[PDB]
Amino acid sequence: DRKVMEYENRIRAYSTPDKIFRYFAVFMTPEDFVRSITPNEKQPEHLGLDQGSIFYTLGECGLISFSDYIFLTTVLSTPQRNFEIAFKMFDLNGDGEVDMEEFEQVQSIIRSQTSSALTTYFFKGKLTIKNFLEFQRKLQHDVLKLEFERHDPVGRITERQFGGMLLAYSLTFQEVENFFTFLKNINDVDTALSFYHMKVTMQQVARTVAKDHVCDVVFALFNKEFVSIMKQRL
Amino acid sequence: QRFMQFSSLEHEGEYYMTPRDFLFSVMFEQMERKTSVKKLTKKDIEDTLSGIQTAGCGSTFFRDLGDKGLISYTEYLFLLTILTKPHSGFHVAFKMLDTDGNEMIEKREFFKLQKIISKEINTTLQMRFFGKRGQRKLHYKEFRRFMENLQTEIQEMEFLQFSKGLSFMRKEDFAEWLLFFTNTENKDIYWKNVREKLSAGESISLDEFKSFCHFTTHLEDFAIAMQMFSLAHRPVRLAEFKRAVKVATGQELSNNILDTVFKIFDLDGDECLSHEEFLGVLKNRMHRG
Repeated sequence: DRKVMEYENRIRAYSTPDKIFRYFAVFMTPEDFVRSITPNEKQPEHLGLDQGSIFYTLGECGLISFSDYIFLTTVLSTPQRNFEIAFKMFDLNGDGEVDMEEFEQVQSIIRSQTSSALTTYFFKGKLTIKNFLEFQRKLQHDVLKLEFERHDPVGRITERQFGGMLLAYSLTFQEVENFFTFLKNINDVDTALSFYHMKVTMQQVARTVAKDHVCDVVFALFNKEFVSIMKQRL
Repeated sequence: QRFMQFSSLEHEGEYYMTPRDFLFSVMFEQMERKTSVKKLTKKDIEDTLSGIQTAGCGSTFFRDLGDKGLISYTEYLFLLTILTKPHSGFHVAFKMLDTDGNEMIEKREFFKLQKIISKEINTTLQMRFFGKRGQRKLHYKEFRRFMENLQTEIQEMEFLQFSKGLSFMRKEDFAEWLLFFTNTENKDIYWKNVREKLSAGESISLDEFKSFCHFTTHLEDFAIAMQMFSLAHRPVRLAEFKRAVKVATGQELSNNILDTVFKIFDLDGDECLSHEEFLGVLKNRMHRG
């Protein structure tokens, strides 16, 4: 029954993007794309070896083809500071604005850490990173919405499953996206808890380092180990 | 962590060090002295106030203090953490220790902020931050202006000590300074290039040495800027180095410094920089032992 779930996770982790596309798909859909991104969510039995959101502003209402898939996954998986540097290292005055040739050079150096109808949007001209980082933040906000916008909206209530997006890998939606905004600038939320170390001990860290509602659904599962899986979740 | 090496004052088994001793602790790996540890007198604790009253708030505080001061072992570790750990992980304890309003830490929480990082009587640091009796609060702004002033101090006196008292240090002198703590396998190669492959002389200034030191103390970004090229094998040439220093720190670097860095770490590279080598040396420079 679940051998295909674990097999699909195996594909989602140790397989080539070629394969992660040929299984989870002929461009995929916003509903499809999140399947490759989200572990432990199966595609249908008629899925296999080819068997206003950000996405619309890549093709034409849902189109996500190999090129778009490759480059679009490397934006949810890369942190903020990692992008600017590659931008500032290939611009030709070193302020963060890149053009088609330079932004061609940036993706080569950014994708290599691992083991198209949108060239018109970003640029001909040149694109800065103050705006690019907005493209990334929008990609995330939209993909996160869709991921937790079907799980059971009934508008969230879910409780018991919400933990499961926390363990995707490893009361509303606005409370959730704020748990993921707190959750992402987390390194300092490790050093704050590690100073406080060496459960409203952190509810102020959410407002002093991350800057009570969801605080209850988390402490009932396990801090200081919380952090490990949360970090290794993006 | 055996700061006992330099501590000259003792009281009921607790050892304290004067600002002079703390400075010897960073410029001298050892010296010909036996420290003549003496019992803490009723004048030393008074000389602490005396010192902070006549000392200056700038780059010269620890030097103007001379012997008129007191530093406790935990505060010694605190100061070494200031010198050794980067300028990114101290603003996380102030906001966390002053949640009422903005970041001002009371005298009673300074001991906490010390028992966090690298973990009886009042010392120069207490009296300077929270006043002669504790009535003042430590704003994060004043503490940043303090942290970087201590850094500037060690930079200036290392400048003079490696320049042997001349106004300008030689490029060979800057080479001596950069390699002062590197004891690794390629210790010889680095010193070969200094002597066989380096245009001698040419007047490195104190401002330029301060530029390189600030670059070393803001190198977290230079790593991943450089850890791009290592992955997706791609070289790092003189222009790449210039631009990478620019993005990491936002400042030009005089051509003497750049020529020195390349001529030392162009290990069989032919104008290409062995940069993991260079970062290794730079991290040997940060923690002195």
